[PDB]
Amino acid sequence: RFLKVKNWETDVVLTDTLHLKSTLETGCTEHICMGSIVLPVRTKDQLFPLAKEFLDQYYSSIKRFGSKAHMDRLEEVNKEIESTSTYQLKDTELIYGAKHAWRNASRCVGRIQWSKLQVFDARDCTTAHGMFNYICNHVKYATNKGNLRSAITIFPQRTDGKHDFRVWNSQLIRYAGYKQPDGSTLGDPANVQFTEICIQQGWKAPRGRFDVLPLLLQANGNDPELFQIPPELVLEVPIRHPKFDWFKDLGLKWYGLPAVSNMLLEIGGLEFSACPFSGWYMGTEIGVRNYCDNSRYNILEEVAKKMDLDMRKTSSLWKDQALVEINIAVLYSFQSDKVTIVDHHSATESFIKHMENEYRCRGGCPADWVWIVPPMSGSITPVFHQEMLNYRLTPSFEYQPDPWNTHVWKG
Amino acid sequence: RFLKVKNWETDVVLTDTLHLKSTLETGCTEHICMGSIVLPTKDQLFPLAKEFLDQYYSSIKRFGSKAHMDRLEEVNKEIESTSTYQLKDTELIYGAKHAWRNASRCVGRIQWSKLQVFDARDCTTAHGMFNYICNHVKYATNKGNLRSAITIFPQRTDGKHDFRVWNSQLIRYAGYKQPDGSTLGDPANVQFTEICIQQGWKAPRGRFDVLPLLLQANGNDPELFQIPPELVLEVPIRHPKFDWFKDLGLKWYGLPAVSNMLLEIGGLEFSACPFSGWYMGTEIGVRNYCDNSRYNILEEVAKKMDLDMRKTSSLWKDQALVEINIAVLYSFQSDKVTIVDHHSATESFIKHMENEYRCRGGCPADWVWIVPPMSGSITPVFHQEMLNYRLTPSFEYQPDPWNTHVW
Ligand code: HEM
Ligand code: HEM
Ligand SMILES: CNCc1cccc(OCc2ccc3ccc(N)nc3c2)c1
Ligand SMILES: CNCc1cccc(OCc2ccc3ccc(N)nc3c2)c1
Ligand SMILES: C[C@H](O)[C@H](O)[C@H]1CNc2nc(N)[nH]c(=O)c2N1
Ligand SMILES: C[C@H](O)[C@H](O)[C@H]1CNc2nc(N)[nH]c(=O)c2N1
Ligand SMILES: [Zn+2]
Repeated sequence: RFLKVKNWETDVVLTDTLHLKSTLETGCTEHICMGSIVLPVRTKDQLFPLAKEFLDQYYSSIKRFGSKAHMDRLEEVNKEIESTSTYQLKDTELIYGAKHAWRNASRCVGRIQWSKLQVFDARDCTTAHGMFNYICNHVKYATNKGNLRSAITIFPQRTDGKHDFRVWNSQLIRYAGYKQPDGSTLGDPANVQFTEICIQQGWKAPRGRFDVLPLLLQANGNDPELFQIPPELVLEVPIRHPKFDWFKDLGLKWYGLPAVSNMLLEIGGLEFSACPFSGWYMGTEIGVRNYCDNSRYNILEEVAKKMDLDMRKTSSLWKDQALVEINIAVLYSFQSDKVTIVDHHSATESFIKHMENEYRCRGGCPADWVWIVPPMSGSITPVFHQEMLNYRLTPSFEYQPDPWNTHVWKG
Repeated sequence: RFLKVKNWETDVVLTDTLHLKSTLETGCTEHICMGSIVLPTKDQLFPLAKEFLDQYYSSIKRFGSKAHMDRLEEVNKEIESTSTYQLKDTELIYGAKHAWRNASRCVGRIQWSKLQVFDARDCTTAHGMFNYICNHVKYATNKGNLRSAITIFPQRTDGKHDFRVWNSQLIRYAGYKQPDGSTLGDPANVQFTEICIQQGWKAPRGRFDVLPLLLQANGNDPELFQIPPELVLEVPIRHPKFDWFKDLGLKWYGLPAVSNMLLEIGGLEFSACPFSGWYMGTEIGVRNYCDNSRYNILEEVAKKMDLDMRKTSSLWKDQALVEINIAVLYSFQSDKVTIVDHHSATESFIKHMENEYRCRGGCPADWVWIVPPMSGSITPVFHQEMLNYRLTPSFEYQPDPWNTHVW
């Protein structure tokens, strides 16, 4: 069964055959669409077919489907599963898996880069200190003095779910958030809960507006431990505006390396609960969401005052105006410091090309319109006018519950 | 089976039971979501009638009453007899208001109950239709103090006697393809502008020519009619800081009056039911003016502002897009023509959502359409989880008449 998507700006029609290889559920039914819903210990019983499907995929990709190497590998995995209840991926399979998980991430606009991913195998890691070391190396390699390089570090896979490796931080580098007695928030409100945990775990908080959070690291199902990323490894960028000289006085900065660390990587049925990965920022992530979301730094007001906009009526579009200047400032600051960033026009334009290439070479490209379209200026980017089809392929990146809600404390 | 939606800005969680009433299909499946896809007999009829009458009589607190049962009996008999049936005025008004109430893509639904319904089911000719439409336009315009309205033409019989308004809106600008390769006026209307000419229209070949009406009564061939200019309220577009803006020669009409949809009530089909409300600023400034496949004026506006259009990263398009949208709102408000900005409208919709969750058990909503085409995440709807599902009465898309007309 074939499915067509239409770009309403170009009338380019594309045909999806890849959605047929999809197994996992969407949340949607014939009677309801959950397209805008944010989020809608395993036995041998289901493991081998999941392993087999992955290995069929891998061996097709390397043009060896049906080969003796293919068959022997299938046999070998089967035996290891029934003997040990799990299996180990080869390095080749791991690398292939991680890249394909990124390729399959329907909410990621940056996927044109998917084949250039540096995979760090951390499956020999055993302790939190070991995790700290690997992560430091990840940060140094990925940052590369501002010339950012996509990377992922993969810690050991889940066994019984009682020995999980987890990075408790949602991103490797994030700023602290502190709730004040007067109800106000100092720093990043998104991080208040996590900041509190760190403080409780013994972190001495400087209590500033931009304190880089410590790493909270869990190895082998043990209680997490605190570590401080060496500051010389944390690249930051002062935010100024090219024409507005007062903008620097807002005292804003951001870190250069977006490195998501709370997701779960699924490959051939194996679960990698600690797999921190990094790319580089699209400007709007910082300039629209991180600064201008009301539940975040929320600086639209102060920026608007300083611009002397008519803030009396919303129909002056003072919010829109201030939002653009902040986003201009973010891009300017990063470019000026030679730190890799991409604007939402460039990234969406690249995504469309990538998407079309994926349709031709792969039979489709699953894409979540709700997340692909940038959070400002939607319809003046070409993704807005692009019909997309959303469905789930493995290998994949999945959400997982926050470890503090599930963890069994050792003491 | 009882579904929750969360607002991630406020943590407010609403619970949806209304979705369980849904009948029609979304296009999505368990394996694939089609949320961003633009277009996904007597025995059929009586359950459809029943369902509607059931909800109508429940709405007036007379569910399971003599009046209810009688009407059910009467309609059942009339279906058995006539192979169709007619709505009571009360049912017609209720049905139309609820079609709007159910329009999951409409951000303006907080106004749903205040719809003026014009029953035009006595209409027999295109001239008649023209008269009715002129009355609608005049009433809804109200000298700039716009009032929502719908005019309902006779329901489908055997699909050979269809009433249709061939225009997609009662008021739209013509589009012409030049030999020069470009396009003058509105590119979206190039084909319809052609069919007007093919049918006998005399285009002024301008840039903002109000298109004539193309009216089809009783399945007959469509006829042309020129809306009295005095009934077409237009707004010259000027910027409250940039005096050069007026030299762009831009204007827009005050009355958005969608005329190409199909109204379904109780299984009955109204192929001709033009309706109108008032504009959200972005509809004109973002989509109509700055869409590449539309007036596409971003380039020229940017130049006039002397922005560094060398690199996308200067965000010059974004800057121009804002000012353009400032100007649209400024012009309408100055001329006292009703308009709403995307902030006010989205805020209103959140309140309406909460009202509906509170008083109806939910509110079908298509995030992809509700979130405005600029400044998305600084409007409250962006952070609002929504559930999309189809309820009846409803407005539906329908094929363009020319692709279908048995001439
Ligand atoms: C290299 C430059 C990259 C750019 C510019 C980019 C861009 C983005 C953006 C803007 C989002 C939406 C984030 C949000 O609004 O919350 C996103 C989501 C996502 N990205 Fe990428 N990305 C890049 C690299 C990567 C890499 C290297 C990976 C993994 C190896 C990845 C995997 C994902 C996943 C799984 C999501 C969905 C997150 C979720 O479900 O909440 N991306 N990306
Ligand atoms: C009174 C003020 C109103 C406002 C501000 C408003 C706003 C909007 C907007 C912005 C859209 C998106 C349209 C687009 O991007 O093309 C829309 C769609 C829609 N509106 Fe409303 N509207 C109003 C009144 C009405 C009325 C009176 C009706 C019917 C009686 C209606 C029915 C619909 C329907 C069916 C759609 C979806 C059409 C489609 O699927 O393309 N609206 N509305
Ligand atoms: C539930 N949504 C919030 C949430 C929770 C957990 C991870 C996450 O990731 C967003 C994300 C993921 C990967 C990215 C890679 C690069 C980049 N510039 N941004 C990126 C942003 C987002
Ligand atoms: C599918 N998009 C094109 C298309 C086809 C058919 C109807 C339609 O109408 C959109 C629409 C409908 C009703 C509206 C009422 C008020 C308003 N300001 N805009 C409105 C916009 C739009
Ligand atoms: C409710 C809604 O689904 C939610 O706010 C989503 C919308 N689209 C998004 N898109 C991106 N890229 N990132 C996000 O966090 C969100 N949030
Ligand atoms: C491809 C995509 O579905 C298309 O551009 C949609 C997206 N959202 C929209 N939203 C509104 N309000 N109006 C539209 O015409 C569209 N078009
Ligand atoms: Zn869906």
